[PDB]
Amino acid sequence: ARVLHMVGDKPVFSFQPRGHLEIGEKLDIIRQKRLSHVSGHRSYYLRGAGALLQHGLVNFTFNKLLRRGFTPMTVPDLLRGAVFEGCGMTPNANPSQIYNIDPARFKDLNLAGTAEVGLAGYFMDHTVAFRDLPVRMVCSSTCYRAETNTGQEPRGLYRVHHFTKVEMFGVTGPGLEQSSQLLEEFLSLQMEILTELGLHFRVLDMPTGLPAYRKFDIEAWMPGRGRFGEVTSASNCTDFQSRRLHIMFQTEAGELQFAHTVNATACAVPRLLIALLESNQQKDGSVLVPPALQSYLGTDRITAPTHVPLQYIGPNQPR
Amino acid sequence: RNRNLLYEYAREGYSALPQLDIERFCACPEEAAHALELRKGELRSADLPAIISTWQELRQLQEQIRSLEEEKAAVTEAVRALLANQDSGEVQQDPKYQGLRARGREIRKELVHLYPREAQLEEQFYLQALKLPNQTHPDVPVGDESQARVLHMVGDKPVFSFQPRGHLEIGEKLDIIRQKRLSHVSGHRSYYLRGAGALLQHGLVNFTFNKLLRRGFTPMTVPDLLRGAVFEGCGMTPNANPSQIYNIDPARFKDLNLAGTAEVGLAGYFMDHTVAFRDLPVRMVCSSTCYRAETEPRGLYRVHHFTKVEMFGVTGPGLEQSSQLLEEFLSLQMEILTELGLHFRVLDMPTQELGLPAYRKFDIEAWMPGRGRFGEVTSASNCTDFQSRRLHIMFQTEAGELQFAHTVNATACAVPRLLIALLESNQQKDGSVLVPPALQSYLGTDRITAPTHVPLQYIGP
RNA sequence: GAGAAAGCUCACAAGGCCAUGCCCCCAUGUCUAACAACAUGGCUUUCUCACCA
Ligand SMILES: Nc1ncnc2c1ncn2[C@@H]1O[C@H](COS(=O)(=O)NC(=O)[C@@H](N)CO)[C@@H](O)[C@H]1O
Ligand SMILES: Nc1ncnc2c1ncn2[C@@H]1O[C@H](COS(=O)(=O)NC(=O)[C@@H](N)CO)[C@@H](O)[C@H]1O
Repeated sequence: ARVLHMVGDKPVFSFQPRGHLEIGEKLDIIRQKRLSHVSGHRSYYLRGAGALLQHGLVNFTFNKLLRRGFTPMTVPDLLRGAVFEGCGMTPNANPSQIYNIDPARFKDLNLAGTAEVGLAGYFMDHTVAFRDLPVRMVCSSTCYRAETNTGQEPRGLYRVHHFTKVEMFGVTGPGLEQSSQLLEEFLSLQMEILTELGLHFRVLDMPTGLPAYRKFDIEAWMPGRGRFGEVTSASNCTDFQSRRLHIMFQTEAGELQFAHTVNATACAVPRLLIALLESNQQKDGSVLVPPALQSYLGTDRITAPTHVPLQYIGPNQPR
Repeated sequence: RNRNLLYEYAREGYSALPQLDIERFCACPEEAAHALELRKGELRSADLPAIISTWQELRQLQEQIRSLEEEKAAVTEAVRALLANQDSGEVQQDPKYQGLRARGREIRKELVHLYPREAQLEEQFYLQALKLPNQTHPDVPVGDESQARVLHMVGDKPVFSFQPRGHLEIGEKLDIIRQKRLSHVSGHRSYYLRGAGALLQHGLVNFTFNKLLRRGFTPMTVPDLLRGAVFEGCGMTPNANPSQIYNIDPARFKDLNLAGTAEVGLAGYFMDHTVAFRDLPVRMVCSSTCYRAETEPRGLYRVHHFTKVEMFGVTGPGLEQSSQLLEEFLSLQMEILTELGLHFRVLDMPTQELGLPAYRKFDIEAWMPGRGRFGEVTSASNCTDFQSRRLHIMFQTEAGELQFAHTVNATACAVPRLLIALLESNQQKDGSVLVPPALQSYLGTDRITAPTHVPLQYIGP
């Protein structure tokens, strides 16, 4: 858990830090009241400034990655079981992070846990020209997690079943150095994005998961939580996604070989929303908008919504 | 086997029981039978008399229950008040006390015995009644899809020197869309977007979002997972043998479904809530992925999953206001398609295909040269009285009264259909695809060229 | 996410994360003339053992 780099300064607030959920409910941007029946449990709805923030962050990250040449891509939502087995996630175990579609209605259909599985499926059983390498593509899709821990901080926005996460996938040449430098570049890009937003963050190194040869976790300081929170995870892999999925790249000589795979997460909307709202939180509850996202939001300073908040007329209310 | 989730919801007590429209047309049976036959929904006029008779019986049983309840409440209040005064053994010995106790016991037994029969009657009547469709606007033509009238057509088919090729072939040539040998990974009818295609999709969604945001629409995001009750309220069939909506495995999770459309999510968000009169009309624009089972042989015409921006708004109580809002939504669709430049014809939907929850529906079909037939890409539906009643969405007036509010839902654009129409319409002999001026800035390139990168080689056995 | 327990949760006084007041769940049912009291279940909280690709 060594800390490779620390950037930014912790904000100083005269008043006590306020939880992101409290600010959202007061601002009404995010509502999480009595949504068990309507949207299941631990779901969330974004409206007003919140929706603009989600779209702004996804578009800003996408534009920044595209300017650097990343090839934009999209992946199918439904994925087969073999693809998940190759990426190292197994749905056979009873507690699984992979939603499983009903077998009777559909055969071997599973929702994409993350966009990395979809991109890996794309490169399955194919040969990439030795000149094309390295190949970096950014895919943006909604990711659904089957299990979110409820033992600690259950009533929080930190962990949610469905979250928008930009994913960057890069195939590299046989040389280990090429993969390592590619991962380094990915880390630099994500660090640059966080610094641009202004969130205080520290990047550490995870010891030794088993599939990933190396890993990098970026944690962003959150005032409401009062502790550091992990916001991004870029993890290298070596001849494992290819050797499991039979992904091979033909070199100039023509010998069949297995290419290395690098997968990183540019950003996640829920954690970023928490950090942005809490870091810029003001005394009256207004949230300052960073200049980088001012153009996307179009509002210099967020204020209480003019529309009156929705009232609950349901039977489950004290009378 | 088969059980509604709305009646189950009301039975458990999660939400107030919905108010049906049977009373509205109960006055004249012939008018309702004729309208229902024209709609030709799952329910038929032949079975309507049974439903009306059961409803009347239910009303009578409820009235009887209310009378017994009033008598029981009166005896309980009188006995309690009398017991408080002169609370001694002599008062207990009084014949009035004994008679009131016996009457209370008899009333309790009668009410408990009657309750199960009434509950069974309510379940059967509401189960059959839910099938009944919404009112049909008089100006809606009656017939099949072909019979649908054409309101008007904007643009003309582009003149082409050579026969335009299919969208799938052009995509494979440019490698934007890859659909070959995808059975093992994503299953059948699965598509991939690469290079210019992905940028085109993002640019279209962002352009639509910005256009709607400037008009004042409030942005909204809806969770993909939704419960079955919301689906039933929307009017779609959540569970059926040929049902097209994906349901997660019951063992892992219960009552979880993938949203058919974004409007379903917005309706769930608005379920069991009220809105201030000043806020009305409220317009919300939501962009989200939609997965449809959909149970052409090849191509992007039928796709299991796709991304479509959906605009859903709750209007005022007056029916005129709902119609006016629908007209404004139609104008917005026309401006978006005129700006893109595609040739699109807006045709009023026929009564047969209107659907269970839609009062008035406008279908906009865009001409596809490669396909050779118009493709429906935009559908607007007036959910004025069905969705609000099913989900209890109401708007409180200044006085404090609650009046049901009409809901209008429409689709701004769909990435698969608009992509196919733009590619086929702007395809050229060299293979380059022209980019419309609106998407030129977002894409940044006036046209598209063969991909620089070497396309993938299939090494699969 | 799994198991289990409880009935309330939000807000205002006041002390250096919680001492006390202020307010103290929504439904379907067993005995009760009926409030309450015990069950089944929902929801809001709290206590446990575990994965975070
Ligand atoms: N339960 C969760 N709910 C919502 N977002 C999550 C969740 N877990 C992780 N994330 C987001 O996803 C990022 C990566 O964590 S991870 O999903 O477990 N690992 C990966 O995604 C890599 N395999 C490629 O992205 C986190 O930093 C956070 O932004
Ligand atoms: N099999 C399909 N695969 C991919 N896209 C489709 C498919 N069928 C229809 N669409 C697109 O989705 C749009 C929605 O049409 S619809 O599902 O029948 N009606 C709705 O979605 C309502 N929510 C309107 O707001 C169509 O106009 C078309 O653009």
